[PDB]
Amino acid sequence: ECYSDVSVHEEMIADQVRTEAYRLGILKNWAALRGKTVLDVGAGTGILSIFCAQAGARRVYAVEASAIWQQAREVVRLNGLEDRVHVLPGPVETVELPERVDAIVSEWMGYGLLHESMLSSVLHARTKWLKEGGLLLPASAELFVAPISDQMLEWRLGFWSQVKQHYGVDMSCMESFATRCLMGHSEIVVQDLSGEDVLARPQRFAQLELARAGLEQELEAGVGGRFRCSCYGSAPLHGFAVWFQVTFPGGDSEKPLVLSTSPLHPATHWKQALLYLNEPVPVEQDTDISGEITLLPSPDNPRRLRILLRYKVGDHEEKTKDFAMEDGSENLYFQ
Amino acid sequence: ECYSDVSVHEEMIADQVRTEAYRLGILKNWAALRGKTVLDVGAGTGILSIFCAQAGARRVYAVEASAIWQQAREVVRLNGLEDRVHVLPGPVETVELPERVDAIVSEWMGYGLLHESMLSSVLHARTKWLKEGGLLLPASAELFVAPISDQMLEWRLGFWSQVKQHYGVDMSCMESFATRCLMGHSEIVVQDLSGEDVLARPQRFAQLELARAGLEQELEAGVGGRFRCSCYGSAPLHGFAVWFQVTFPGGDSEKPLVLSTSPLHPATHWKQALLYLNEPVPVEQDTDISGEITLLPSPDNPRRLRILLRYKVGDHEEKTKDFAMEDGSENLYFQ
Ligand SMILES: [Ca+2]
Ligand SMILES: [Ca+2]
Repeated sequence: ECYSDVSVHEEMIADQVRTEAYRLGILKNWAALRGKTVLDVGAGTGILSIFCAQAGARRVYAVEASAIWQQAREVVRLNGLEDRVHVLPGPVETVELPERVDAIVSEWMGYGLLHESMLSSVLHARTKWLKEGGLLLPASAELFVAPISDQMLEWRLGFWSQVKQHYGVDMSCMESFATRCLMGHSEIVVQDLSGEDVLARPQRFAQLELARAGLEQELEAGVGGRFRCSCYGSAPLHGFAVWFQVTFPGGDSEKPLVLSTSPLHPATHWKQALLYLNEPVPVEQDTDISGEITLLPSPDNPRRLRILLRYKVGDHEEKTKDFAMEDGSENLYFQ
Repeated sequence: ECYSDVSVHEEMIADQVRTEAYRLGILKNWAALRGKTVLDVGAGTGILSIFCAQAGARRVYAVEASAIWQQAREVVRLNGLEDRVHVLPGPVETVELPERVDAIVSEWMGYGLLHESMLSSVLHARTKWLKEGGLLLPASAELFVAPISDQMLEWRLGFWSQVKQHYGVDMSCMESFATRCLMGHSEIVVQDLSGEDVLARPQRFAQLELARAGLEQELEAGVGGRFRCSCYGSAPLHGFAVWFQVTFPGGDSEKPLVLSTSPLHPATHWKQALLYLNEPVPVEQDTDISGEITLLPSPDNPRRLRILLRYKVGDHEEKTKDFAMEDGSENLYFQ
């Protein structure tokens, strides 16, 4: 039977930004991996564990709790690596490896970075299995926020005011209703934007070094920060977009590899996480926007992402909106 | 609160094939509508009831059971037709009109024509409210089936055999798994195709004249027919596509207007209904394919579409596959 959704896995590998960033980021670290052992947390179809072997790792432990672990084992064997790469079913928290490892690799990032991510699992595996001084791939993550005028949203809202010119029936009254429906909710919306949509310079509001003491406690407390920016020009402000990048150490190239999900960079399967205001706000060149954004666990469920937004536009009063990912949203690691 | 999904309604009106076919089909029938009364079954946002008034109807009763009926009333008033077009909430089976009507107009077609359609409601309204000899817009529907080699599916299945050439990891073992996942189910798949995908001449297998005696009983019994065709050339056969057209009488133009959902015609929001075999079947030029297809009500739920397929490819034995629309599929009239 088909428990995993094959279409999620093909979208992962069809994401050439993601796949080549990992391939090259792993290869950059040849000197550290050469003849060493690796734990791949959440190995999926196995492609990253095989990249590690191809980068010269001696042994790779590919741990995967989903149904797809079976396919990973077949992929490993098909590439003649069954000797070197061992696929282990189940959560990393209770697997037993025969040895501690020199490195951990993982595709752990969720939508919004921290929705249904495997970061907690990576941190647990680091604590339990990673040797002193060991390597983490990627090693860090950064979080960004920017105000947006979503041109696609603008088009959908204004579309009702356009019906008269195409069919001779005025439907501009439908715009209020469309606004309430499309913006008057507190759901985090996963959608891809372009640079067209970015309304002011993006602001880094958090940085996470995976090896650093205290990170798991920070995750429970909330990952966030204040921000301030000035709008590029006149537009309807629709809200904010959140995205991330992760960085692979450069190894002997001394050039880190950055995998970005910015709308100013090539699209990826993570898209961006959109936080819409209840309705559009007109802004102008040099309109000031400040606030604070915090990524939080939900109370019911720590891997359900909550985002608490405080914002102030120009002279308006500061407002707050508390967002969360919907129950029925798209899945990556927990299908 | 937002009970209706505004995005379904914008997709309807953004379907320029659908919207202009109704606009023009209604206008073709000016002589029959001039000064007459109309019942619009499932009026939605109201655009079709307003088209009817613009085509010269004296009075239009716009009946709509969904939440959107409120917006339809505002649209009517905004166009200054509140005198002539009356919006009536609730199902047509229990509305009371002050008079029988000269015509019925309705956008009743569902996915696959008969998934979650309003045809039954249109037939009930005809019986109860349409005058002797009255007009139905559209007046008839035709059902088509064709064998397909879905190039998009072909690409997704073969993608795993392509990974080696892009990333140097052989993942061709994933193709079997992908096939079982994407084809080894009995779900009707709503997806848009192009003529590229059509593997033999399409075959009309049913025709429904809405005014004809016995239609509602035929719906309960199953709407279907046998078919036979010869493949255009060498391809993997993935299954069959079902689509429909409806026809508006021509009025004094003597040229009926056909609204088609064929993949050889401009795309529409109805797309096509795809019936995949459990795995691909190679065929060649002049490979014979015959069988029978029946659109049926589901036992649990008469507006849940079931499709019973019998087929024989070339010299292979005749096979059967019993499909139905998934609980979690997309909605049009019943949101
Ligand atoms: Ca989920
Ligand atoms: Ca449904």
